[PDB]
Amino acid sequence: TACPEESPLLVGPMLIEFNIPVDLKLVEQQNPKVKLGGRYTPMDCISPHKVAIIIPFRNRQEHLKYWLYYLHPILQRQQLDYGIYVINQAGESMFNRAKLLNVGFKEALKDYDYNCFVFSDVDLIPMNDHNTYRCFSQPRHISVAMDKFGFSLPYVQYFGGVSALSKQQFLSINGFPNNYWGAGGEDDDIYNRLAFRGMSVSRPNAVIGKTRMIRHSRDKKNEPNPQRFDRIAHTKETMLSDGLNSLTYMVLEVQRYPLYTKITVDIGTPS
Amino acid sequence: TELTKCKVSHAIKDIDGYQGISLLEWACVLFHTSGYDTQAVVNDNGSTEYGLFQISDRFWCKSSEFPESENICGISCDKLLDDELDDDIACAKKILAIKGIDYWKAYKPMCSEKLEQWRCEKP
Ligand SMILES: O=c1ccn([C@@H]2O[C@H](COP(=O)(O)OP(=O)(O)O)[C@@H](O)[C@H]2O)c(=O)[nH]1
Ligand SMILES: CC(=O)N[C@@H]1[C@@H](O)[C@H](O)[C@@H](CO)O[C@H]1O
Ligand SMILES: [Ca+2]
Ligand SMILES: [Mn+2]
Repeated sequence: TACPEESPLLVGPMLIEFNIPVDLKLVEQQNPKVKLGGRYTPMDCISPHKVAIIIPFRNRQEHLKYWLYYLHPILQRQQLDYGIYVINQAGESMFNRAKLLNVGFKEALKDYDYNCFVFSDVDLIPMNDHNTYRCFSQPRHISVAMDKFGFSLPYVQYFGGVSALSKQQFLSINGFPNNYWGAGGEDDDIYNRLAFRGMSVSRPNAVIGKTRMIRHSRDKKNEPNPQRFDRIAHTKETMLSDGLNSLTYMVLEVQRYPLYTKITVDIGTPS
Repeated sequence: TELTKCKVSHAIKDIDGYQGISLLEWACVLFHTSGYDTQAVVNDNGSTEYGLFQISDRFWCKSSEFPESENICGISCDKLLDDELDDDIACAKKILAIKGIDYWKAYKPMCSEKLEQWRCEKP
């Protein structure tokens, strides 16, 4: 009565385009099984993958629409017991991707006992459904072959875009840093943390992991972070003082839409 | 223009081995520094860094913000925003000769290991 190791519904390579406008109402109609808040649990078998998908966010509604359009049918085909969480950063301080991802972990766990967390940027859509959005023996890097980088890993130490850590693996590294404000570095620090814990990085192959990115302009308030290179050099030490243990935030609003949950939070300002 | 590893490796051929930095190391450095973007413009603190090598107008090139900047490279920062890397390379050399590879903050943390991946196996 437990779901097969590999889903029988998978189709493989998929045509991913971003030209036709999306209507969430249609998406909802097309996805009956998805309950309020963007929750789904397969009815046939029992899935061992209780997955919370966290998406850092601020003013990317159009991208979210495409993400929802493509991911929902895929996530169901992957036979996952999942929930969609869009962590919205209130205000206008420098965007803090990693902190928002931390919030998603905490907040999600209040809704259900997830044992797996997939952290994904709002503009990346997987091209092959064999690229399962779940957890593995080791931290999983999912967006391994982005068009942005010629369908290849930008650098072997890359852990950005879309990645997943089991609950244990996440607590294992004290979650993610909260001190990275502005663009760049946070993902390398997270990568550093995995190493400083004997954990390695699991990855599908460059073809099963092809990923499309919705091209956009550099968002306001997300300029490269000046001190990102100094920070990634002291992860072994800072990871002890910067993480879940030090995370603080104020939830301003929780919104439950039929296709996803949007939690708007005040994460403070750069120290 | 957003070049590729190979395109960059070939373009900066003349800087190879200068100050003991290989092309592999540079390919690594430039990717992290500007993502191989010849038109990159970033505001590190109160100054602005230009182009592929992200040369700063604080002391190296001359812009409008820093009129009396040292402009040690003797060049307008705007010449570091085109696709002719010969003058960006010459300026990079001066920086290597005066400050060293450490001007490029990405070198130590991201390019001290696994350099072979940065090699362009193109003829
Ligand atoms: O103003 C912003 C900046 C970032 N993001 C989120 O953070 C991710 C990473 O940002 P971006 O795509 O700008 O980073 P890049 O991959 O292009 O370095 C985006 O996909 C979004 O999910 C967002 O919602 N609003
Ligand atoms: C320290 C730093 O800037 N690292 C960035 C990383 O944050 C980013 O995800 C990746 C892909 O764009 O490129 C690296 O250079
Ligand atoms: Ca030039
Ligand atoms: Mn993006």
